[PDB]
Amino acid sequence: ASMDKVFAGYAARQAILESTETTNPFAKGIAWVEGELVPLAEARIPLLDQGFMRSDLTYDVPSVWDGRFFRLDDHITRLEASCTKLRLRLPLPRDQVKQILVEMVAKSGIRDAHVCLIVTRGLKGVRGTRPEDIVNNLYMFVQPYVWVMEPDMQRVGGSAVVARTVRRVPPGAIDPTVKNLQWGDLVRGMFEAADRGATYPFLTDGDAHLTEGSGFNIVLVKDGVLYTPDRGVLQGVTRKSVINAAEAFGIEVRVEFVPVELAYRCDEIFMCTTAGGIMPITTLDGMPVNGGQIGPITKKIWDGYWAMHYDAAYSFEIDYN
Amino acid sequence: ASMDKVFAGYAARQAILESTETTNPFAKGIAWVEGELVPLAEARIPLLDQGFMRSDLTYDVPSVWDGRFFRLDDHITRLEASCTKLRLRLPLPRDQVKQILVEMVAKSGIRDAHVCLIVTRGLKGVRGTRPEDIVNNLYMFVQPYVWVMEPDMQRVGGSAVVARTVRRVPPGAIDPTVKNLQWGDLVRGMFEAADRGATYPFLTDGDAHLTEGSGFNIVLVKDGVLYTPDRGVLQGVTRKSVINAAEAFGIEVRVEFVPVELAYRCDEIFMCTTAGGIMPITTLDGMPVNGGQIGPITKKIWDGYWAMHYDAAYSFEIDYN
Repeated sequence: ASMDKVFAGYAARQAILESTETTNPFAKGIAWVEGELVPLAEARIPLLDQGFMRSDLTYDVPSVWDGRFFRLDDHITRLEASCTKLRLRLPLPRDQVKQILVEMVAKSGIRDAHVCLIVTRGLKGVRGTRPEDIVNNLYMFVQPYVWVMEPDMQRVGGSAVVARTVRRVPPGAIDPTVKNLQWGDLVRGMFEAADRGATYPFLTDGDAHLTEGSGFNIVLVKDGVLYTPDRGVLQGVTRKSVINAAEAFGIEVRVEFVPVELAYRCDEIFMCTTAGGIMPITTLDGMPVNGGQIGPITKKIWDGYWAMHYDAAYSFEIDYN
Repeated sequence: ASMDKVFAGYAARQAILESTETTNPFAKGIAWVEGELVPLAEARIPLLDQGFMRSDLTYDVPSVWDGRFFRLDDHITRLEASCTKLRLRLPLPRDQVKQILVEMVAKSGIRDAHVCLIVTRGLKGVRGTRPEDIVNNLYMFVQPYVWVMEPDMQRVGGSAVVARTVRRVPPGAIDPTVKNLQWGDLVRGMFEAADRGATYPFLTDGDAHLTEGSGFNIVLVKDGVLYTPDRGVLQGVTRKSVINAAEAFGIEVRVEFVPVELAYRCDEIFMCTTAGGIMPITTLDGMPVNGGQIGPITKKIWDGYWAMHYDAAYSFEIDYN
């Protein structure tokens, strides 16, 4: 139903944005460093920031679609929860943060965007420093919307592998409910998928069950029911939205341990993430997924997810003036 | 034997270094960014460097002691091996890198230094980018020598706990032989140690065997034999030096699986790392280690390690001009 209109609207807005790149220095993105706004490519951070020297940070990425922020409060709440888990504190009041983000989006002119917030430990690390001398740092940026699966590929589905050379970092080492930039396993998964002639890695928990991939959650569909891992993964806002849509449609969702074998016996597969939305998978380990076409439940969820971007309960319009 | 002389020499050189800070802007450290040398506190990197945005990097840290580089070639070789494991290439030829590092140390005037080299994926990530479009980035810096255990604590020994709230990232998720800045588990360990009234965390593999801690390897001594984990840890150059010293002294070193129980029954414990050297642990989980005094084999290894800093087989003198 909705792919043609959603993608044609994006293409039209994107053509306007691209036409402005020689006159609007923020059309390729804008960043906030130390209270100053700069073109994204020009943004620089201290080499000794502990977000670099120990990846001692969390981040979150709400999005803007067609000039409407999508579930912004959910993302800021998750960022605050991640900060609490790491003993960080968002460095400005949350209402001020939201005001800055809206200002940045409006100044950029970007209708479709990813809006990244990063909170780091600061210039002084946990080791040795008296806890009262720790001052956490905040970096924020707006960039043109990033696609983990491009629109043309979403029309046919992508190719995934269950990774065999790497598995997901377990929660008792690094908590995956804290969105983080320690991607060592996820980068290994991306290289493995490419080495195997595929694009997307699905990582196991190291114990014969599925977790997530390189920046996305995994959903399996079998006999009219959605299955998605509970433990070992980020609790995605896209996944939350999939659950809202499934509930509205009367489709059961099981958020539980998902055995690896189910990926080989299921009727449909899709990935979900803010950077791309609902991303069908139609080849797994080199084999068609149940015939190789995008499935009917995936299509219903796809349309429902994008409709939520216009529902006032999940989105709001930004004033670009 | 050697602690007084080693630490008095360092204290004397530190007083000289501090006296140069008002006339040498590099005396507090110097960094190399994009071929330019800048005072360390002023060094900045692009916000979108994938070393920041995905911790997609490796690093290595040779040191200078009393104006002598210690095992520099071993560290550059390990950096190149880590780069190979991550599909990264050191940006400059290794002989040019060494010449730059010596130049930077000389300009700083620092005689006791840590010298950090970082190789990142660059401005374009693994995902999506044509492999030929990837250009890796190099950052280097010299800083005054950093102590994981300060000199006066090395005199009496430190307190450790076997961590119970976190375990080490396993090798099939992130390879710990690649020195890396993805410290999520190690930072959790440091907070746990502090919460439990100790200074250092020892992390298990979760499977009842010891690995390493927050920036150091772990050595247990029992009945005249040293034991240190093989799998799950960085193959430290300090640990290598401990092995060289032990072999010279006729002390057996077993690099093998070390059950957690051995830490509670052993005669001595020490940590080892380039940022501090040989670091005795005299309480574990609140209990004195075999009486709570620094042990005789620890002291022999301590003295042997520092002697190797003046042996031409392991070191060379920098010309500071």
